[PDB]
Amino acid sequence: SGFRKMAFPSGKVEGCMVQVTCGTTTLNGLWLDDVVYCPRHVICTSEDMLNPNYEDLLIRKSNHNFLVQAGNVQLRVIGHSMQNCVLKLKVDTANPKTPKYKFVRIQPGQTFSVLACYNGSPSGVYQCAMRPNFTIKGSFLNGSCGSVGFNIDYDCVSFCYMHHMELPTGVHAGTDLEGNFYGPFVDRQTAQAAGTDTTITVNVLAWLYAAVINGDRWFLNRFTTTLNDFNLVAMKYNYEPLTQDHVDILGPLSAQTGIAVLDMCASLKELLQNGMNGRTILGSALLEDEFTPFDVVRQCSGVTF
Amino acid sequence: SGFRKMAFPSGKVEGCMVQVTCGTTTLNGLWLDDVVYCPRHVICTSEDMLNPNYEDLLIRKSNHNFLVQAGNVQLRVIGHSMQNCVLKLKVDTANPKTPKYKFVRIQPGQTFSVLACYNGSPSGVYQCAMRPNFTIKGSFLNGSCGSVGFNIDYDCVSFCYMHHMELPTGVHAGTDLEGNFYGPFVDRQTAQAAGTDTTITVNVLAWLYAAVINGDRWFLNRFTTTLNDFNLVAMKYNYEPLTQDHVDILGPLSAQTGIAVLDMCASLKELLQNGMNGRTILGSALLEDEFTPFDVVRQCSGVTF
Ligand SMILES: CNC(=O)CN1Cc2ccc(Cl)cc2[C@@]2(CCN(c3cncc4c3CCCC4)C2=O)C1
Ligand SMILES: CNC(=O)CN1Cc2ccc(Cl)cc2[C@@]2(CCN(c3cncc4c3CCCC4)C2=O)C1
Ligand SMILES: [Cl-]
Repeated sequence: SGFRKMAFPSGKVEGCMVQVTCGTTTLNGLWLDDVVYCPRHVICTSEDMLNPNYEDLLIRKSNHNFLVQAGNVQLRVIGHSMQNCVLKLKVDTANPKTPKYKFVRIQPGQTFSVLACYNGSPSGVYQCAMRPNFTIKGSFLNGSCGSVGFNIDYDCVSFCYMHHMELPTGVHAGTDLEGNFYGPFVDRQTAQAAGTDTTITVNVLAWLYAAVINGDRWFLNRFTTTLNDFNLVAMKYNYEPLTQDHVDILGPLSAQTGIAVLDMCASLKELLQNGMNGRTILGSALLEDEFTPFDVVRQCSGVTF
Repeated sequence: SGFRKMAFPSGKVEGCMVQVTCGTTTLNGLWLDDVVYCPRHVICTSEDMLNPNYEDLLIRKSNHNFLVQAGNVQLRVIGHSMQNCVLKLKVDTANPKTPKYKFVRIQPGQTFSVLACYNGSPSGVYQCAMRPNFTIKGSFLNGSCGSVGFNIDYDCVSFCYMHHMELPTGVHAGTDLEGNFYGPFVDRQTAQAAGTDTTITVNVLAWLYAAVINGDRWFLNRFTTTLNDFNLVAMKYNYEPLTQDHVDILGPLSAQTGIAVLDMCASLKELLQNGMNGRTILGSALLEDEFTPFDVVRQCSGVTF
């Protein structure tokens, strides 16, 4: 029993974290085989950030202008190239701790673990989700850029996020490991803001199924709803539309508990229209949306890595 | 910016997890140097739990009755002894991945990271606190026994918890790494139950200081309180008594924000009386008590917004 926001074991990623320093800027890099991946803004000063021409800033740099430190060992940069908003530093040493890995681009609603780093040294691990507005609600201070997000499937690390910046509301924006931003953000000091966010409906439903699995059943009722009527209600509370794909994905949880997806949608409709009335679900007074259907199944089954 | 329940990077602990098998029982062990530490109930059957005589069950076992597996390698047991509720298995191989470590017994209110494991393989990492009633609100299924709790201040791992059991309310009980239980719990299937739990007051105060540091003051008021009057109010809400030690410990957070401890106590009294009135503090609609003053200082910016 129990239900916690659980992150993946971070060891396979800790062995890839390095410090990258170019000029007066210092941030984190991901060292996989003989390449170190880091945000391209490592080549920028504060004034450059206002309107940077990255290709022009990069051409003026040599390999010895980049200082890469892995623990207390200095790695030698022997090549450099840019791919979208990510700088790729070719180093003379392959990482002996390189795990089996893939670079994957995630969709909004999907969760991942973040290994927060400062000066190439990991400080903490936490779980979060890609919001519908493509921002993440992370915990990052200055020096955290280059921190990565990932998931694990058996022995393989799927790197999905690299930290680049913080928006005015305190939320975070970054890229996949190919340097493509999530959301309409650009890597420069210009007016940028998170769009209006919505609640990840399929994730709230998965967390309601987790509450039922753990013994919390007060919100269940005799009623059902159509998918269209549920979406008409959800749209009014800034909840994401629930699709037939979402109902299919909730199937295993609908089978383990004996509660149909539309049966559970009628419970969420009542919670949206009445609130919790002084009660909690899994120790929370808010409807939680940062656990996917897969996270619920994995935590209520004991999947190992 | 941001504030998350953050766990320590688990890599140093992942390299110590092994599988211990005795007869038909299989659980987790912690391999440090040439010793594997695991719960002594690994030598018990389900019937043995009603009234186990551990000394009598242990004397009938030889070294080769214990199967220790580290990854896909079988370790050889060359000695066994019992220390309180833990079994210590002397193995012929020292763990080459043994980190710098200490065994520390924690007090109620203190937090730690848990690396949940099944069959010697880590599955997830989450943060939690030793409750005032000496239980933890973990997430553990059958096969998780022997999973450990730890802190990693500097490069040293301080092991503080080993998982042994789940109580009727779904909370968890275990020992320090010397085999001494936290709480009046026994590794016997008795009518033991978790005592009435209370809120960790010093931790709620620390989290209110974190909210102020992150730029939020809506909950503050122009009032102050004596320590005794605050405790008379707090105990009516099942909050732990706040001691002068707790006041001293909150000093740095009080200095960084300019808000006196007894003035933050007055905001807490008012929040208990009024609720949040549709507002949240650091993304939560409940008063959070699983962040110590030390965790807030570790995570938050040294500069108040
Ligand atoms: C909040 N941002 C700023 O004050 C200026 N920022 C311009 C800027 C412009 C484009 C890009 Cl791609 C990055 C950046 C910076 C680089 C570092 N960074 C950042 C990242 N994570 C967390 C925190 C920060 C800044 C201090 C608060 C915590 C940014 O957003 C800095
Ligand atoms: C709920 N308790 C039981 O079913 C019987 N349990 C008596 C018992 C009595 C004393 C001791 Cl020290 C151990 C134990 C067991 C050993 C394993 N275990 C356990 C541990 N963590 C999580 C979960 C469990 C059981 C299934 C639910 C998840 C226990 O409590 C077994
Ligand atoms: Cl302590």
